[PDB]
Amino acid sequence: SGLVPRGSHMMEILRGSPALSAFRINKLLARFQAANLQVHNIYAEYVHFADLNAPLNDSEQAQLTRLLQYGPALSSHTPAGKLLLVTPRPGTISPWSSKATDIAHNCGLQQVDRLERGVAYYIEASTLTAEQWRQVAAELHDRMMETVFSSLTDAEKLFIHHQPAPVSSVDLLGEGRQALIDANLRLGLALAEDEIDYLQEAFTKLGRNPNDIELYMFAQANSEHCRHKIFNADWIIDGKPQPKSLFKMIKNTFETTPDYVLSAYKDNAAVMEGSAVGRYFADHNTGRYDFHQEPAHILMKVETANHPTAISPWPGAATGSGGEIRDEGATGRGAKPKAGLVGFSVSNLRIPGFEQPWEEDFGKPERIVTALDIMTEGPLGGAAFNNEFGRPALTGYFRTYEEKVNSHNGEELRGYHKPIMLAGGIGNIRADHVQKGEIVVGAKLIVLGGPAMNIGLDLDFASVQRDNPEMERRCQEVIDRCWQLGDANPILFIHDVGAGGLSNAMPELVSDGGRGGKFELRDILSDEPGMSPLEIWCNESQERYVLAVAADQLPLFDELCKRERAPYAVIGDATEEQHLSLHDNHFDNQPIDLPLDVLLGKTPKMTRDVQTLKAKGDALNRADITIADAVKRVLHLPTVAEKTFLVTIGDRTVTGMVARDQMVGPWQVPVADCAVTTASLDSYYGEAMSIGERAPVALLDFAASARLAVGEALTNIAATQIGDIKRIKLSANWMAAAGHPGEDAGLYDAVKAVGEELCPQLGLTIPVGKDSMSMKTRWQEGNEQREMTSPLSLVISAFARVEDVRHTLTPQLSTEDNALLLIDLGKGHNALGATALAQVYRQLGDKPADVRDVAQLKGFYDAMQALVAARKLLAWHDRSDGGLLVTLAEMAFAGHCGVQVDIAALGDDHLAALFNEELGGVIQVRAEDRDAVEALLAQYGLADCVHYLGQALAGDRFVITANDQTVFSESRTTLRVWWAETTWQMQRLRDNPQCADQEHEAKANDTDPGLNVKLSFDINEDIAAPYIATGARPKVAVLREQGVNSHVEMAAAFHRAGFDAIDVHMSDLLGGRIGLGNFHALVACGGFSYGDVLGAGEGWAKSILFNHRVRDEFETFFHRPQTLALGVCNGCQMMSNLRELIPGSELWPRFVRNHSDRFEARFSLVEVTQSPSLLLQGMVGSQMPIAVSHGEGRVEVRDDAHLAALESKGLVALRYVDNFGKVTETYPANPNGSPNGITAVTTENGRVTIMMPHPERVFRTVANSWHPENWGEDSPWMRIFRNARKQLG
Ligand SMILES: Nc1ncnc2c1ncn2[C@@H]1O[C@H](COP(=O)(O)OP(=O)(O)O)[C@@H](O)[C@H]1O
Ligand SMILES: [Mg+2]
Ligand SMILES: [Mg+2]
Ligand SMILES: [Mg+2]
Repeated sequence: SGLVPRGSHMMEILRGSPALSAFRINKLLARFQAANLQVHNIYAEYVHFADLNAPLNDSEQAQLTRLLQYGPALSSHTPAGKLLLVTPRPGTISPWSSKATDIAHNCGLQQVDRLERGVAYYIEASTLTAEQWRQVAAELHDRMMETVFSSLTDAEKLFIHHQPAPVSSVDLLGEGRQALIDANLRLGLALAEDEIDYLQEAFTKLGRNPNDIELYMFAQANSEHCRHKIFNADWIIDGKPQPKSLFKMIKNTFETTPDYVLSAYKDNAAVMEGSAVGRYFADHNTGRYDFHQEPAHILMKVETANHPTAISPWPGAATGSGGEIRDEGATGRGAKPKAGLVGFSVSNLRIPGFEQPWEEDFGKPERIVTALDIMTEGPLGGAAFNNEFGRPALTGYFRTYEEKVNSHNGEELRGYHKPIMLAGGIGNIRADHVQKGEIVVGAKLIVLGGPAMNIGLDLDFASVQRDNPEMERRCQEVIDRCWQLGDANPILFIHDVGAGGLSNAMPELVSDGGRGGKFELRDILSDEPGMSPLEIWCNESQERYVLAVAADQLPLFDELCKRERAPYAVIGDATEEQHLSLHDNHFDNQPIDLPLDVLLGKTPKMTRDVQTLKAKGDALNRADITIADAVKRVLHLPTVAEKTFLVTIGDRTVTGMVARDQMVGPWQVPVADCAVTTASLDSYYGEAMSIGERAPVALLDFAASARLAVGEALTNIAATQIGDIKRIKLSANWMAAAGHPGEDAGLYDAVKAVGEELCPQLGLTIPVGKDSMSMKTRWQEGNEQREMTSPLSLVISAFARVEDVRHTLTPQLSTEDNALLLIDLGKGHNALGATALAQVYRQLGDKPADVRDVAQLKGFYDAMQALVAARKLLAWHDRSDGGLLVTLAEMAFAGHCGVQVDIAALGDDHLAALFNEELGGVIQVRAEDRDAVEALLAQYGLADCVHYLGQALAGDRFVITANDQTVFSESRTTLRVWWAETTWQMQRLRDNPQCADQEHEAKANDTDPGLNVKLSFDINEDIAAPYIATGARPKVAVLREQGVNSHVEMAAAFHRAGFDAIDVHMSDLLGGRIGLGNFHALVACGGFSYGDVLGAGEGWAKSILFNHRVRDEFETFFHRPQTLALGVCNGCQMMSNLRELIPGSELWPRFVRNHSDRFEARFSLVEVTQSPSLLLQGMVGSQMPIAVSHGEGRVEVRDDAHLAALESKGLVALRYVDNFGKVTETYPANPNGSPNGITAVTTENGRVTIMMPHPERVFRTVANSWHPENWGEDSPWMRIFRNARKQLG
């Protein structure tokens, strides 16, 4: 390896492995050909750069070299052709770097100051000009994050030490107002004239020049983003002063319905009442996991990341989720995220070779990415955060819209060039932590989390975000430790770090407590020593929280952080005086010195004096429309179409509390209308999340669009067992182009429509929300000015306590004798304006849907709740995009059956009856219950809306009649494949196209029987019960490393089998607080230890191997004659890297990147095979589904000799099977490409078993996405843990 001087350090260059699989190489070559770049071949290798602060001895050097060996064993090639090295841009540090460096440090290599990675491309193209070489280089890197170099040694530029930049004053005293004008422009403060006035007067009064940092801080605190001027403005509309702000109209819903609300408008989440259940976690003193019976109340929040996602969509969406997760954990005095939701709105995809007939290219700003790039990289970013942090993503929306329409301001381009990127979720919180505590004078003021870097301050580099989810998981564990101390929780006050960085968050924190603060700049953790005080204080670096703790709790807080490996710094003290001081020990000066009332003082309230514009719609021109062609087009609208590309990329099982995910039934079809989690691992109480949104309707009727968003949230949630509608609480997220003609009045009318009218009438609170007020994009296209302006876009998220998660209905049709009933809350209006139908024929139409009758909407909800509780429904699916046609089609997909329905009672206009998007939906009931159900509906005033349609039938026919006429008839399989083509095409361009194609094609085989089970044992027989009945409970070491996230449910699985589950962190073993000699059983848990950097599980394993003491400890345990060990997912990966310590493991494979090249969150069919594994005794020959959630689960052997030997030794314990029951390598039945379906192996003695899937996530029947109806509480997988208990005796 290379090793050269690098300032006061030395940089080593270490060659890595091949970086690109053959499909990615072929895609690059095909792109060069399409651009007329004659490239003969391309080969890529990873290259690692280690900046060292002191030398490595031979043993250390071998360790570093070994740390940097990871990844799929693709064949090396001797470099040939022109080198183009792609790295992060100078002045940035990749998250890869942060994590790789942490691993080196935890392996004892303190001489490593920083590791960084690039990709060396070797391009053979003898014919190319210097300009064409620049186009080659452009294809190989992301201009917003990366640079291209011509030498490996050029990477020294990434590690240049810069001296701290000093504070700069702005010379108000020496130049007058012009100094502020100049600084406003130079620093991009975006200050209004009255803010310049305010600043001039404040600093004139103080008799000194403002520092840049003080002006920047002020400017971020007074931005529209941060201060919500529009939502607090006075209004005049059509010449009449209005009596309430938009914010006051939202709060009206709380004044009317305070019921069940614990916290609203006083934190960065709302809180509502949950249920008393067993909160499961490890005691501070014992380290033992136990149930704590108490209220688990429910917090909720929804954020957006719309501007950053237009610029750099991966980190935009990633930090959209990451920032919202911090909002959750900083609720109260600390709380715990539980599940997420995700939303996207973008312009037309225009997928190459799959262009749809409504799509027209209208151009876009050069500086933003395309709609397709947002939907490619954005979902991956959001999922990278949710997967690596560890929260399941269980509901969402995805809308495409881009059209030239005759809307409120006449004919113009309306769409989402600036996208909606929405991220939200629910969490749980203890009752005594909901209220923020007092900040005592003298409280210590702390930053918990990541380093600062210069983030948030080519073209828009300031909008390129950066995510490190594992850092935030580390912080969440500290927060967890704190709230888990109950009355001894040392957090007095916590707040997330977001917009404005420390410059907003710390002043907010002290101000919220009625205190001031004094801070020391040089106590803040920084990874960029060149940064100015402005950059340090104001940057928008991620994964940070601020909190206040009493001085006497610092030793406790320090112990908590050190055990989790969460960085923290004490950076100031709360003061009685309401002043803000920031001192700098390096420069011996005071960058900030301000009264808080100056700093947080307000310019006057805004007044918006505006006028109504109302579009007259145009009647839908039906010339080119037929029912058959409409069905085909609508199924091809991404808004309607199957969403799998957004769903399987994100974990849906972490925590073991997910009851209802998006995928429904044996055929795992993503049509669930809402998410449901259990409240704990010991209850059937739970929580539900749904979304309603209908932006295109706002192009015709602003208030109708907002009413439908509320209505649809309710219809999506309605077949979940909740009870009182007042239990349902809403987030309202308002996206608008404020100032665009007609939008401001429209916004006011829409907020009034829901806040003053519909939600109070229904009994719905809106206790949380946000606004994003610049939803438009302008650019120069020809000679012409162009603009793309969003509709007003309200997104409602609904959240509710659930009474019994077991009673949730889905769209999965039964074929027992049945009746299908439409509940048409449209009352026969059958509107077609602003529908999917209209959109797919390039039109807006005339009049949209709306809430037609408030009492009947409420009646619908209550009738559904009565039917759910009485168990009278077989299925439910609501009507939304694509109308009744799509509702029925999606039900037939989920039921893998046909329908025979007649629509003669829905009007003479069959098109309008089928494609209107009025509220309501289809219930399925048992035929014998039809009359009673209809009487029930009639009791709620719905008789007029209720219509018998027909029945679900076995087979493949989707038939719509009207008397004796066939209106539409098609193969259900044909429809289901058309509906899949969008996700097919997205998967195909994003992932391994062979996998995309296999997944797509399997949908066309109607004989697929779906997931099905065969059991070799009695699922209900607790073989551990006689042991448990003795009260003797063996310990299990529940092993976790930093970034592990699946340890709680693992503990709970062993607990149910009779173990005392002990939390054992790798820090515990390294510090002597735990020794494995005291245990007879050990389990290595799932997650993303070190973010999987350096190969999943490798940093964890090598941290053990390279500490001789801990290594010996593991080796001793494994060589004992009676010990048992299990490794699941990340723990399986980890243990596969410890073969040298594990007897009988010599034939084990490696686990590497899935063949799909994508994270796979699947509910996959496996079979238990004959092997020595003691943990699978009694289960051989069983077939049943299991939770899969991994990106590096593919079994990789050295050669066929190794595969054959492993197989002949008989050590394979689980294999993927297809639904026909055969061992398979076809995707996604086998989700990762593992040869012979292998996904678990054991040792020769059967005492150690490792597996990729997660039995601990699905030990509870209620947590199985699909399962046989007759199962009880226990799934088949409970047997693994019971086997471990019995084996111990
Ligand atoms: N952006 C997304 N991320 C994750 N899941 C999503 C996303 N968009 C849609 N889904 C899910 O895919 C399924 C279909 O979504 P959609 O047809 O928009 O729902 P609906 O029409 O019931 O409102 C639902 O289970 C939904 O939660
Ligand atoms: Mg839908
Ligand atoms: Mg729905
Ligand atoms: Mg929807």
